[PDB]
Amino acid sequence: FAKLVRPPVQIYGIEGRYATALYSAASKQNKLEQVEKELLRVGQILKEPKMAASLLNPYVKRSVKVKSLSDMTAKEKFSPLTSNLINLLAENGRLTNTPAVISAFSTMMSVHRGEVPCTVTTASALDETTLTELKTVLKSFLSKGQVLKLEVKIDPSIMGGMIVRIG
Amino acid sequence: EVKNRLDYHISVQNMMRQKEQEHMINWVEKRVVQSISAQQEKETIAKCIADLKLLSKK
Amino acid sequence: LDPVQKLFVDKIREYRTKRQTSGGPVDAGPEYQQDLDRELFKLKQMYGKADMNTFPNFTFEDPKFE
Amino acid sequence: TTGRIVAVIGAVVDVQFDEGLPPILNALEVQGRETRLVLEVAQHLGESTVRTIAMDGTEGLVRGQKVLDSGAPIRIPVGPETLGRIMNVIGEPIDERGPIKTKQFAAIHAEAPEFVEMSVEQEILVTGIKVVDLLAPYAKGGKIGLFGGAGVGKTVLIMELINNVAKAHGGYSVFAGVGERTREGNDLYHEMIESGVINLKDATSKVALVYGQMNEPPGARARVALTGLTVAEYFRDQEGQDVLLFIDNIFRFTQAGSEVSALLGRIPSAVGYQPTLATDMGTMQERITTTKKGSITSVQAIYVPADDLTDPAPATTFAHLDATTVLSRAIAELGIYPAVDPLDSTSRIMDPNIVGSEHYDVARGVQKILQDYKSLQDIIAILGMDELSEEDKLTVSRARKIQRFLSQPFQVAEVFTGHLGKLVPLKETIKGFQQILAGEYDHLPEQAFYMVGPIEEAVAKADKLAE
Amino acid sequence: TTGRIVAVIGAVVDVQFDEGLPPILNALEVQGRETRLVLEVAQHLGESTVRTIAMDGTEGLVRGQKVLDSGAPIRIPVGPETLGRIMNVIGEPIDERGPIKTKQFAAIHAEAPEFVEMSVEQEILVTGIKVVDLLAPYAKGGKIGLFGGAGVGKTVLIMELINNVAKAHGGYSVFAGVGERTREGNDLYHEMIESGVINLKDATSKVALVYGQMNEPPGARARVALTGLTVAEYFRDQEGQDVLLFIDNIFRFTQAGSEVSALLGRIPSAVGYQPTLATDMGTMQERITTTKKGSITSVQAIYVPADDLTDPAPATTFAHLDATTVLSRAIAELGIYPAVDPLDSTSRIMDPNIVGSEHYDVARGVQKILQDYKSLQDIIAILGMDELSEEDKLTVSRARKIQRFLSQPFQVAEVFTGHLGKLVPLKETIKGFQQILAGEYDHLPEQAFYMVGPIEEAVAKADKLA
Amino acid sequence: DLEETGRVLSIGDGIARVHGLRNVQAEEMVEFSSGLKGMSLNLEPDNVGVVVFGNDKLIKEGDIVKRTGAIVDVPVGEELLGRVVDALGNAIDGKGPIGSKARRRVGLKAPGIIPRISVREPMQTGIKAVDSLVPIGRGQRELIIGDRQTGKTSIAIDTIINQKRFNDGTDEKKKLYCIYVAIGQKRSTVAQLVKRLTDADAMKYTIVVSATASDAAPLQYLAPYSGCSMGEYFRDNGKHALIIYDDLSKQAVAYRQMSLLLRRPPGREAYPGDVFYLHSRLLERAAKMNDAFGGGSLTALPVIETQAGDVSAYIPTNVISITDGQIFLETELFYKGIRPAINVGLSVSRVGSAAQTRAMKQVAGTMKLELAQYREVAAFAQFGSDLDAATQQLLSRGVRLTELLKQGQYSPMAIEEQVAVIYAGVRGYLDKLEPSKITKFENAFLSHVISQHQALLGKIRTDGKISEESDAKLKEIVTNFLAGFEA
Repeated sequence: FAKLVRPPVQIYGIEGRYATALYSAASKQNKLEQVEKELLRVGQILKEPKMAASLLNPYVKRSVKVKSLSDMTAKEKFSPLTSNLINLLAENGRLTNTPAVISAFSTMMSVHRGEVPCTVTTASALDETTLTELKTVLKSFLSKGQVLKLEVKIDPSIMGGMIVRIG
Repeated sequence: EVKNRLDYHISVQNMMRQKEQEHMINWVEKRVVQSISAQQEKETIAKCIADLKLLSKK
Repeated sequence: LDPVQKLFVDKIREYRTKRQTSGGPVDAGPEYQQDLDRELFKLKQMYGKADMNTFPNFTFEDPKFE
Repeated sequence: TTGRIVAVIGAVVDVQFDEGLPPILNALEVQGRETRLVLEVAQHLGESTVRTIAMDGTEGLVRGQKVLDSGAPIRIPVGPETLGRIMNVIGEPIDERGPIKTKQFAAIHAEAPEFVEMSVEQEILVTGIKVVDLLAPYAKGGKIGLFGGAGVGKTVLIMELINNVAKAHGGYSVFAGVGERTREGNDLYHEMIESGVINLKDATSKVALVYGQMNEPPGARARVALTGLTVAEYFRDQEGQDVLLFIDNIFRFTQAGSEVSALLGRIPSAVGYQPTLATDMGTMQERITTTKKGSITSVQAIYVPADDLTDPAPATTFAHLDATTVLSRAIAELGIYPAVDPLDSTSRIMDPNIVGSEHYDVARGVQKILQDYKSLQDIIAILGMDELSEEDKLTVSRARKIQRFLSQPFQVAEVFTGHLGKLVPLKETIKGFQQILAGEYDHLPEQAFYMVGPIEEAVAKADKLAE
Repeated sequence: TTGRIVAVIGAVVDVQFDEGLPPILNALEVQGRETRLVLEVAQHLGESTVRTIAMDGTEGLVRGQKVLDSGAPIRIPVGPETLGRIMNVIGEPIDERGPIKTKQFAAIHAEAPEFVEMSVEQEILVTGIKVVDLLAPYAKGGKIGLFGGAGVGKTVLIMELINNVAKAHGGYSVFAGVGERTREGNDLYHEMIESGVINLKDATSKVALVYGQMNEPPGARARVALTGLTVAEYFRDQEGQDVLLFIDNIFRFTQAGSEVSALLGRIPSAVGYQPTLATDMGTMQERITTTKKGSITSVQAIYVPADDLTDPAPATTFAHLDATTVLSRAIAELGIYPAVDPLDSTSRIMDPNIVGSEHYDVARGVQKILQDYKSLQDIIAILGMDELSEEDKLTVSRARKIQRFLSQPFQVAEVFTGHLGKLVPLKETIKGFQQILAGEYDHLPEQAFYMVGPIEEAVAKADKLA
Repeated sequence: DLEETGRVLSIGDGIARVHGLRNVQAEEMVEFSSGLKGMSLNLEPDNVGVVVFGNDKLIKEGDIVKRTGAIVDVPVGEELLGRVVDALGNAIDGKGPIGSKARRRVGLKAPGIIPRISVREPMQTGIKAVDSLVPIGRGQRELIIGDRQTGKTSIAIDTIINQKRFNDGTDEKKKLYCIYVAIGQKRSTVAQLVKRLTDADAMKYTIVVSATASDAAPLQYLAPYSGCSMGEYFRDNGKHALIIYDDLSKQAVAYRQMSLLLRRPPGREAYPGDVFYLHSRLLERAAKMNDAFGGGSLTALPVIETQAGDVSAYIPTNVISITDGQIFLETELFYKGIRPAINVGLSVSRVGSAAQTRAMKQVAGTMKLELAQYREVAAFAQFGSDLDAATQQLLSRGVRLTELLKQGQYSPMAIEEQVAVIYAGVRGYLDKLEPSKITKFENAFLSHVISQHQALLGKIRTDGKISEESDAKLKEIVTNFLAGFEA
């Protein structure tokens, strides 16, 4: 068996069944953030195009899935007991699905002990707290100028479409 | 035979008041709503209700 | 007729801004006038047709006897 | 253990339990659940998610809602107080008459007795209904199926039997009204009360009522089956008791199963079913019988949709049966009441030995004549009072009388019919038809045998029919 | 906004516009598709991908190719300049008299007018057919749906109907060729040219053609229905008119929908259908009717798939029908024209009072007579005659005349009939059969009622013989 | 607020995978970006399968999904009586805001045993054939089966119209709230229909829940449930409500469809299986309740309009197994002109007697039989031609009765009147008449009894039963009056 852990993010199923494993596996031993900032650097040294198709080549033939990161980033110490799960991902073909594991992992990994919202007619109200609407009043203390009518707008809509909606 | 008459005139004015009301509603709203937005204070009112969220959300 | 006072200030005065004019009630609106004329005649067609500002008085009759 | 409802997709409630995952069938108690929403673990879905079944209806379950596992299957009040009481599935009343406080609780699983506990050869339970005993010489403590729709007073019939017998009866009864109209149960309620077969001065009126109606969601309906089951086992085994187990209607249980199969991850089989239909009944059916611990006479009203039977389900049922009633609508339609499908209402336990030859043979002659009669019937449905020979006419006519002799009125639905019914002890019957076989008098009209008591009464009726 | 062709699986065009996702129904124009390739958004699939439908060809669609949102749902010119024009689905000619240009365009998906301006009741239109008028008294502005088998003289009939009606018409007419044969439209074209009521001194002809043929991809066929509706609603409501809306054949629409269903990833319901089949019905059908704003007399050719009516599609249809017109292939097979199954064809306004109950009653005796006579047919089928009953023997014969009497050759389709067809006003009709009810002919040759209009002439037809 | 708000996870086809709202109550009516409601029917862990109530072309993705946080209710009242609304209670009549602005959960469970009571009230329809051959009780759920407009609806109409007088009578035992849940009955259908009820203004105690063909499927699906709470309400408030669900057939169609689009199954005949349950739970909510519940009732007249008499047809089998009969209406007869067109062999009320006046019972009992027997010599030997002379008379009797059980197109009645003509035939005064003229006899006969024997009728009406007065008079009347009718 294992033990379920989730520090905020948190998807459940389809990579989210997966993330919640290394979530208890990295959070046990607490190599979690050491592997976040690992996985973050790897999020782009992977995603590239010197390779569009040489660190994420899946196939032209299988050989990549034999090992290409079981061997090219186990060519990196990066990922040194979480590079086993990338080797699984490399064999198991989900190697293009990593962006949502790492997004789950990092919007996981910050916000991993944090809270994001966005109410009505704000939109960058998107942060990492432990308490709420004391903090988003602190965003109205950026200046209450600039907010709750733009970015995303009480103009047509909240307020403006509601008097149209009564008819 | 008489009444249908009368009733039309009423019904016209009733329908006419609604077709004023719709044309009014669209035009009135389409005139006097465009200019409003010069209130940064409609967002001080966003601010105001938002302090009455940030406060009055307990 | 209804509420919120800053928004409704924009609208409720605009209820009666329309009514606060009556030769073209701040707009009768030419389109309103045109479609009105359409529907008012078309309404008339959809109606019975014996002028609506006239009294239909009586008629008389004589039934079959042998 | 604890779970959160992680997904509710209908009454398959997927609860993901932290770790804390108990066996299948395990009753979970949903917490924060307005009522006792027992979930029966259906699957350990994997990863400590179970697919469970709600037996309640969902209505406002918060996503995540907390479940604290009741950790074993549904244990329910049982014991004698369920007699003279209406219990719901969860062993609680729905008589709405206080609690049905037991001592004994039971997980409403129980199982099939062993081979050694089997009694190998059974003995007739008589009904005093000519047609019934004759064609189905019912067995004490067996599995009786009543295939039957509604209509005929389906329920009426069963009830009527219940009335004649379950009253008369020495032991107890358990009634599980599964997928059954609360309203009829209501009328019935008042009736049982009325009759004192629910005495309200006896919680051992003679009968425990278990109701798991149609307005129940499947989870309730399915499991009401177990409920009734568990209870009767109490009286047989525990209480020794010759229990009668009335089910109306096992089909609807099963159906509840078939209906569910899909959500249940089981393929809609043939006919849509649960492919597990067979065990669903089977293992279950095996839980009810005559052992050497007594008898559970298992009386199953069986909807067979549109009464089709070639549909597997009844096909299976027979296997479990020992007495089958396929009631023939034709017969009903002929106004003939008993409206049985006579040559498809049997109890296998027919013999010149066992049932006496007198009977038996009479039956063999009868079954035969009917078979034959039918043949000539085939001529008549479109070809009437002569396309044909007249010795043959005798037999035909004889059948027309015989038919009328098959008709036994109802001693309860006299209300509609005006017909008092009769209950006709066997000898007078066998002999009766045997007289018809002897072709008694026949200048007569053929209704002379219609809806009377024993054959004499047909005679009685006969003189009277000559004004 | 622009999309990328992300997947093309035929004319189901999976588009990812990442440039936001405009409505479900937002009409798209494909870039790199000079030939105007409309896709209509169907789903916001997620992933800024929509499933859209090309209605058209999927030539040279590189996966990635830019598709430019048309910024509204599908809009079409509507304007009088459409009549006498064969407009395709896309608001464009196929009159090929240059573009069918109009003042106003209309988004073609629309609301089903509200109940209250809908006139709640209607009046039987006369078709000039005994059989029709008498037996299924269809209503002006109603939706009459012509169930009928494949080419079962239906097509002939409708044309004849056009012939009988459209001429006489006070308002105008629309033909929406839904899955029509290019040929029939041709035929029609010429007929219309011919008729000259598609007068070309009129792009304001008495009839507007909107065609959405078979050769189109379904999306087009699917959509021609909406298109046509949109125009016509405009003429009815907007141009006041009593529109006759000839639709041949909505089935083909339906089919077009159904056809996509699969590869709308949907479960295509029974037989492949649509689960939404019904809503589909509401959504067009409820749009077409008779308001106080005129009448859309809605003539729906309905292919009755495999003449299977129990067939849910038709099963539904009846509900929608003010007039259900069931053509009897069975009868048709008897060579008979009027070939109807009138014991299946109805008008709700077939109900006494409404239509003059005598008129009706005269029918009721017939309807009966034939029906009883129908009943006999199993018996007869083996048994023929000689142990039955006499009165029936009479009815049989009478029915046999009646049967024949419904028959009427084709006036237009003398090319088809050879015959000149006939046309019967009410009286001869009501009387006609009624006369048969009086059995005034029961020594007059029975078949002689065949392929006649007036019973008089039929009487005559018996006579020349004897 | 936008925190128990969600973004539309995916949408198309009105099937909203809904992002967020992760604390959602099961079957919460949700609140849209487009205003709209939806039902969070499906709680998947990673989305909420939200059935979108109404049109979704409007909709686009990531759109904000707001809780309404409410499990559906519908406005409830008696101010639905005289209102055509859609199920949310939206005047489509354009009658403006309903007085029913109390709301009530549309799901409210079906009665208890003790709470229920058996029926013993009659009720009626104004249709001889019906009240006689299917005598009507109160608190029902029993199947009306027949095909479409024929004035399929006529049948219902004459009933509703018939309750008018009863609503002009008193009690919820004469007065009756009629609930017409119209499921998928086009605007026209309705347009017309409503137009009729209004004309009859039998509409006055009557809700017309109008779900026209256009309407979105869940809505239509819902419409009955909506009605259902309201009718239980009436029931529990002593009121005897009558719902005609016309029809669940269509409802299923929607319901499955909805399911399918949710990928939620297509069980037998493509419909997932708990549509029975759907209705069972729905219909059990129609009952005749005990007095604690005001004694009220919700009489359920479900309707299924059959495709080709297809009844072993799943939903029909289902329905049959709930219903306590089915009233089969027979087409051939229709074509024959026999409207009502019944086959009463295939119309059954197990119920029978709880549902009727004595008056009728006395004349009808025998009549049923007389026809039965009549039919039988048409049948054993499947020839309308005879098998015995006796019966050559009896057949006449049957035939006479045949003329009688008909019902005028667009015509109801009341029981004493009904009995009036029925007695005449049952006790025979018109086999000494030709069968077609029997009805004719009635026109006069009826206008006579109405005229004269409203007295007498006063008695019959009083007794709910034919009395010695009435009878004595009747024997005489019928003979004399009949004699007058003829000669």
